[PDB]
Amino acid sequence: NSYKMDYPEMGLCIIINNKNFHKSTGMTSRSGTDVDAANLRETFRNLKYEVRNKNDLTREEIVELMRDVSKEDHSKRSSFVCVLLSHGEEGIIFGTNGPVDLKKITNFFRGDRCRSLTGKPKLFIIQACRGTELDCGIETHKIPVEADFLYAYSTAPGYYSWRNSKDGSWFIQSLCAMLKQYADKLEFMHILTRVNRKVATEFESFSFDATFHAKKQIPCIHSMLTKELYFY
Amino acid sequence: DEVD
Repeated sequence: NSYKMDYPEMGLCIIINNKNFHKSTGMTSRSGTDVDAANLRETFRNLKYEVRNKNDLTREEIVELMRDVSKEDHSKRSSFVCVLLSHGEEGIIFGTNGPVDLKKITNFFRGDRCRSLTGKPKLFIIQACRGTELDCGIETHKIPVEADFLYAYSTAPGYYSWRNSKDGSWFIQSLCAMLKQYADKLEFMHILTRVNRKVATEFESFSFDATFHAKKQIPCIHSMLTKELYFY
Repeated sequence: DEVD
């Protein structure tokens, strides 16, 4: 039915918080991202994850961190969580100096490549753009090596993802709120569905630029999990 | 509101 979550440790929560980018890249500063990083740290600490925050990592440091983490002994840990806060494009998240393929990052944790996490949920939470589209909205015994991954993307494929410079990103704000409210009673997919509704219904952009004004967002869950996940 |  459900994943075993009563190992002595819930597991690691790796938070990569990229705010400032090398001038040569031409990428903008991500105001509000520190609000996300603090919110996530508290939220996951409260769920008994061992949280590690890293700020402003190059593309090389990102890859090296994830490799190092995949090489740890996770035998006593129930699960693994990685949160990525950066610029992105479809399939890609940005280090401070350039892009990294998301598949490169997640592949370190494949069932054949990280044995101490085989059969355990590996959760990737991604706040980053997936392209440049804008949503105008509408008035209303072996196991597969790719098994047991969940990718929780902030936005639909092809689309921008929205971040408030004061309040933090729409997705991370909502994710943390729903985890706080529901982690003690809902299964993870149902929590994420509540996140989808919150983002989709409660948020709409405001801009003096007509092209960017009155826009909407829907997060996108990719589940390759084989069991239900309860945090309690 | 800003985009990533």
